[PDB]
Amino acid sequence: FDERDRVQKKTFTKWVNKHLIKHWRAEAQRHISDLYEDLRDGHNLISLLEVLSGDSLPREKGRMRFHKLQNVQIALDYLRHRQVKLVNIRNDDIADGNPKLTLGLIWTIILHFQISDIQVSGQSEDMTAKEKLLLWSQRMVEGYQGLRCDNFTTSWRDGRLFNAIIHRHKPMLIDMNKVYRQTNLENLDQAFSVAERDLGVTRLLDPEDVDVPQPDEKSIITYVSSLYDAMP
Amino acid sequence: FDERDRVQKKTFTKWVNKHLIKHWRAEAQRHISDLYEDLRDGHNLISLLEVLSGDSLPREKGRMRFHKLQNVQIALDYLRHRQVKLVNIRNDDIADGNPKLTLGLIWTIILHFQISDIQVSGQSEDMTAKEKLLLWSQRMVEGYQGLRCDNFTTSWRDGRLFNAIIHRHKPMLIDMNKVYRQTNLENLDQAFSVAERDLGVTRLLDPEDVDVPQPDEKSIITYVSSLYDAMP
Repeated sequence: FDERDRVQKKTFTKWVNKHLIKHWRAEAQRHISDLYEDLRDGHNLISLLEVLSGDSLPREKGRMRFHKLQNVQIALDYLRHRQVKLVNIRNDDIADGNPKLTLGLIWTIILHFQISDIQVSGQSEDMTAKEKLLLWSQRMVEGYQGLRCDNFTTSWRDGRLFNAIIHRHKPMLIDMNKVYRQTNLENLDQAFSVAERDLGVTRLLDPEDVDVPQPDEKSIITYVSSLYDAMP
Repeated sequence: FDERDRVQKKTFTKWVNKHLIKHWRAEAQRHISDLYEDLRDGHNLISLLEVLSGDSLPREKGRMRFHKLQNVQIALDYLRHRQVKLVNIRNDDIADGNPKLTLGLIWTIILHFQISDIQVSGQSEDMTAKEKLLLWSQRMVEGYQGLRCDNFTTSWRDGRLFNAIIHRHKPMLIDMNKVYRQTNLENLDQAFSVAERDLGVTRLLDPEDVDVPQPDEKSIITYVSSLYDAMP
């Protein structure tokens, strides 16, 4: 048991749910309760992809295993036709609720549709999307006294970076002096509540899951990438 | 002027020189004095590729510009023929001694022949070569108290990671308690000396070029990759 897999699942669940409610068809606006059950018939996975891309996709409405395997295949074929690299995931794995491969698939979707469009001044061309986001993060908190961004895990635990990023962007929203004397939990909660109320950024993370010696990397990157998106 | 470019040139020169002396024809066992002069005629570049690949390659012996440009074309064609992504390099650039494009070429060679070989359990497959090497480095230093590997620059500055990677494989060679007590210069000297004496790892880096606020990334990745090769 690694608690980061729990956090990751929660974060991806909130991410998927944020998208499904934006669907234009009212019957597609569903809510994931358990990420390892509610994608098994492929319907929410096809809906997710319709919202992220703006395309319509075909789907089967029958209820046998054959229909679920096919809905999943439609989704994975869609992704393949957009040159996403899906390796070692087959339709049965998703239809059957395999935890690790379901998490792998959603990460693949987040990476392809949200993270891999990032553009930062000072970009090398051999830089990875992750590297570009870390560079963006480092540039955003450059003026600020105690602060370093070394990674997407431990650097973020104390909530100061999240606050500093939002401050840089709109100094009105954040009292930095106060950040320097508040606890981790207070700083995290303050940054997440401001980002949601004032920037439109869905709360993907709970402070209790970030204030931990080894936070889940993909969850942090997903949230940080969602802040980047909220800044013109 | 960025001092890292000086370090990178020095690192790459030592890396090229370590290979040229392993050529099977004695006449090809040459020594690079200045990397921006001594590849211009193409002979050393063809020899390097011969030793890294095991293949014999054609070569021109004349001394006009025509011969130099052709020797260089033979090398770059060989590389294209092996599906190496060269972009923005011609003939002329290497024959004229272009510093940036000469460094870029050698980096492309190091990356294709030495670094892209890495394998460690629990890779993704969307994972880049550098990401695999970083994962390896993170794993190798997991048991060690206050050590973290976040990148291939500032994490390596103090010499502790080099000393830990070696201790993990040969615990008798280094005293980790002395490591936490020493200066960066001592730690780096000791790790590179031990690596060379007992593990056959050529010293590509001098301590004073690593113990700096911003170490050259490609130089460190080159050396770390050399450490990986000298393990089981």
